[PDB]
Amino acid sequence: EAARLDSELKLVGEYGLRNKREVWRVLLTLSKIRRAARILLTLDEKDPKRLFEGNALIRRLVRIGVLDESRMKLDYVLALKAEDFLERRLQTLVYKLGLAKSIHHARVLIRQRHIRVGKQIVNVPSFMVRLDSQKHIDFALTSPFGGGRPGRVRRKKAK
Amino acid sequence: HQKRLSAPSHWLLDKLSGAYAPRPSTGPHKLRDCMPLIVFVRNRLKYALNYRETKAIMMQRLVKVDGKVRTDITYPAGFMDVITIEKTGENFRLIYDTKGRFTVHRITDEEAKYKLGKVKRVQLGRGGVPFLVTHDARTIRYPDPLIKVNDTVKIDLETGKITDFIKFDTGALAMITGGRNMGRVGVITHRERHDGGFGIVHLKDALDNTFATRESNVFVIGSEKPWISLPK
Amino acid sequence: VTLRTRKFIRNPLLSRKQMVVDILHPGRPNISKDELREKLATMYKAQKDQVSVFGLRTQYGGGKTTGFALIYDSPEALKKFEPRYRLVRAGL
Amino acid sequence: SATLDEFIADEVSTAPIAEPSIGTNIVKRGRGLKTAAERRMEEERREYEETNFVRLPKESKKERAKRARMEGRSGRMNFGGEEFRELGEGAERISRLTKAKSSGERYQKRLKVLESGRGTRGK
Amino acid sequence: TAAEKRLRLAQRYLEKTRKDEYAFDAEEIDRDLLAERLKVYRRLASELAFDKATYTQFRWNSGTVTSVAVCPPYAYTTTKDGYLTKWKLQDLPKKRPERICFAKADARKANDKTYQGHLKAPLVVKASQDGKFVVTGGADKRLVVYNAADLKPIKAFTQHRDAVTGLAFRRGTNQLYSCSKDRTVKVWSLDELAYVETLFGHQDEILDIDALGQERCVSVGARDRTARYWKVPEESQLVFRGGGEGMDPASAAHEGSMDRVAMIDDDMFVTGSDNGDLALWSIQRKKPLHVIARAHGLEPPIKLEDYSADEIPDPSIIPAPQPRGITALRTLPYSDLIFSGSWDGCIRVWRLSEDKRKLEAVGILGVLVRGIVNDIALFERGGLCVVVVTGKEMRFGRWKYMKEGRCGAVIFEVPK
RNA sequence: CUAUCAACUUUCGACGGCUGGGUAUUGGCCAGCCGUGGUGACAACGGGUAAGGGUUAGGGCUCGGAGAAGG
RNA sequence: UAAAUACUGAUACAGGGCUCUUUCGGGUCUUGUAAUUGGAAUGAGUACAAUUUAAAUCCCUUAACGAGGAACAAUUGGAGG
Repeated sequence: EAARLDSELKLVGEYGLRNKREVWRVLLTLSKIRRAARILLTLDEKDPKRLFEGNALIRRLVRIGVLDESRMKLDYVLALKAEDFLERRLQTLVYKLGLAKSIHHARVLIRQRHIRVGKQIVNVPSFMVRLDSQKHIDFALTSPFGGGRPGRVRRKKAK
Repeated sequence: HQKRLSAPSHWLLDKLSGAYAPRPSTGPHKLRDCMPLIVFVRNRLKYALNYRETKAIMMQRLVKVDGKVRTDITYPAGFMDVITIEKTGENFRLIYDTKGRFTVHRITDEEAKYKLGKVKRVQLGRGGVPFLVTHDARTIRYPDPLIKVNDTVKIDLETGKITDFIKFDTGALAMITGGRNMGRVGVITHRERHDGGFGIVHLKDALDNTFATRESNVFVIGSEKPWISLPK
Repeated sequence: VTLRTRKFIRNPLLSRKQMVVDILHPGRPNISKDELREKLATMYKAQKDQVSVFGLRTQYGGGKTTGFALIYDSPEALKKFEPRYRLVRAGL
Repeated sequence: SATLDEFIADEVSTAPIAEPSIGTNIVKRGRGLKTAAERRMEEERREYEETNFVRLPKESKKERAKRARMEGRSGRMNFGGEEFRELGEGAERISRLTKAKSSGERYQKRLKVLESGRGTRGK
Repeated sequence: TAAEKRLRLAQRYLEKTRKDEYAFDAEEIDRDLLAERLKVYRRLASELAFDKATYTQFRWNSGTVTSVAVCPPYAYTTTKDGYLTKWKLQDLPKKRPERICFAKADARKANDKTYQGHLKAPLVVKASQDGKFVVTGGADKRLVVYNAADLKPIKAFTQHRDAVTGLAFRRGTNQLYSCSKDRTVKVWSLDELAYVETLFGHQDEILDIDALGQERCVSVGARDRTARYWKVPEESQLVFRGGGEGMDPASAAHEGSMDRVAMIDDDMFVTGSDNGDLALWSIQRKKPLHVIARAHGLEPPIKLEDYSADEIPDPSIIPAPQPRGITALRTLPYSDLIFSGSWDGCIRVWRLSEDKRKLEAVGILGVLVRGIVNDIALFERGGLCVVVVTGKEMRFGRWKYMKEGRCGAVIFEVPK
């Protein structure tokens, strides 16, 4: 349908994704989380199952940084979306932190091993960066934007 | 050649020693009430790494078990066998814990010299002589004439003679070595006969838990008198 | 080339000193365990011939490398207490 | 009791929980994160290689057949650093635990308002 | 009410989980066999006479002096003109130090290679207790370290990415912990002059770090309100989040940043936050052990003659004054001494309780030392000399310039 | 599981007891002598062939007849 | 299961590009080009070693090479001029 095609094209364009399999992957994990939230809303308030399982779900989503720290209700967990998940991806986080000029530049950098998340370099652009780990995204020490060797085209030109 | 899970739960093996486990060779103590010397050396103490290293320890006269040199690797050493290593100058003793597993205890020569062994049976041997059989299958010729069944004996271990004995008593503290309440150091406070098989004792700990264990599974350790050093 | 020894165990009945070794080459390639046998002569006051090194897995991202080192009291004690494959890898 | 044990450690018990330095629980250049259960296992494998310091075979074909089949019969998923457990029998124990865990000054005012004739009338 | 219901059910589960003279332990006795197979506490809070402290409030030709280290005969100052001056202190059996040497940042040779040393002004300095290494870090993105005697630069580490803000030694060892402005902290092995490990995890820029004899750290970051306790060998952390909470009510400010830190022993430390909060924190607990509020009082309300440009100055409108926060905070290791200095003109000293679970006041020490107290350094004669480093502004930025105050190292000692 | 299985065993003794033989030993296990049994509508017997136990949050884990071409 | 087959500028020149209900009609305002040039980034592969291991391999470390299309050569289907 044209609505599905235009929606998936807006996702693939707005966040520099490769195909629609990544969109369907995110929509599947989002539907799993939202199904768990609906099943926890089935029960009444102050049931211990709903209390502890909903607190676990909300603390998990706030810790992985999707759900905002302001709103912490299970209705907002139902109101979650795939734009929030693709915003929590690593590639859009490199683009928004401004190490790269565009989202396709960010995917290129993460593929050819320039950025690192915390200590180790990250080869995958779909790395779900958590909220505590959002700040420690920077260029690695072996990268010419970080330091070390001046690099490849630089070496061929400076010879 | 049993598997690591089919090995009993009281000589411990981690996720490390392969899927298989050594079987104890036939000897004084039983099969399911046993710690082999290889599990004592390289799986409990970790003075060794491999089977060949354990063999290179055992074959030279460096490990003595109950005061005699034990050469073969899977020699059974179940309960209260003093294990003297002279190059390290240590003597270990095997006791249990409150959960039901084997425990090792480091000690020197003064408590290493004697063994507290529970009498299995008294009889008249050949030559018209009374003899005494312990749980270590030690038979002592010409014993003291009051040492009856279920009494324990301080064996000399340099000559093997009797030195002292502790009587089966309601009011003497005891150690459990079997059953569903295994390894619980407490005091024998009651004993019920049940003639016709399988009599019991009722026993409480130091802090008021009564339970009924069988007179086979009991083991007398001392009235107060901890003649072996239970670990503090 | 920076060395630290953790978990040094005596083992007199097997007559060999057992060390967990954490070596670090930052910026270098790997450590060449025969040259590490040469290095573990003056650190623990021994001959090179009575040292055997195994284990020796390099940590992620260079630098740290965890090896296991055994120093025997004599080369003949090494000869009678070492495995055949470690003796071949050492060269005796 | 899985969701209940994490509520005590983070909200109830006043003891700080060890957090890893950020890049350490990344498996293969980002291909997975090590969940706090899978990380605690990884020290247990490592803490067994300094005791008698013999090396290990990095899994085998018979363990990988088992543990990767455990994903086939479980509803767990690891969206980020955390685990997201299914709401089946793990949710019923939370109800199943909590049910066994739950198992002469007046007279003076009346005489003090019966003495005074009256205050007034309706305004 | 859902939260208190969850608290009730969790406490019930704790009671259920909770629901032995001859008790033994096979695995614990095995750990005992393996371990057998393989810093004194003082209490001198009352043994000193703070009202009888002898002070030298001197100054010299400098912009603003920032930090000091205590090599036991020496002293090491850093000034924003770009000087690091190694100095000799005094003994009693003449009250001003004699400067022996200094080194100046040369920004002309930023292009020129093989020049270890600073390009810009340094910000922090530390000295090894051996007396052979002195390390200093600045905002020139590099941390240099060299010989204490001839003061000639031997190593210029460029591993940090923004700036070096905090710097600390392990006591008795040449292991170095340098926490930076790119929210990281790098531990160095200075015996071989080599970087060993980095440590991430801080949310905002890291303002201070303290160390003790073991291989640990405690580092405070600014606006995340977080002190992280650092287990360096296993590379792990422990988070301690402050969230701090007849006078005007709007003047009570919450914990904005968390500026300074001081490890007093192995089990507890103290943090100083720029809303004037001084909080004792224990490692066994997730909360503050004891927080004391406005540790240097409120600021004076600013004058009407500067706040409003009117022919009538009316006091009907004037904003509520804010607390003068802690600018410097130090301790003696394994002692009961909490030295806290703000821009109030006085240097306060606090102590621990007898149960060491509370902070208590012992009074103002100079009973002024005007300016903004940039730094505190402590030394024991055998009876302690403390130098206090003050200037016209703060350490890292020219936010609050003060025409009052002097660019002075102020050396005072308590003899008892 | 079944009464479209009510009689079954004595049809290689079916139940005893005595005596021996043989077995590592007890024993109708086998041989001599005699006695009258034994089971069954509370489900024997016959028929159908589709041949679990322990470890307990859970899943997991553990244990489980005939032939060597034919007598 | 994860994701390569490219990222980013400047200049020159053209004046059209796109859309629709309603169509010899309406709507919107920056888009191109097989144009000319410049930067960097590099992993597939090649690969000295050391390490791993019974001996090898993989993994982790790793010096040196390794991108301009006419290539280090993206496919499978459908519709139309």
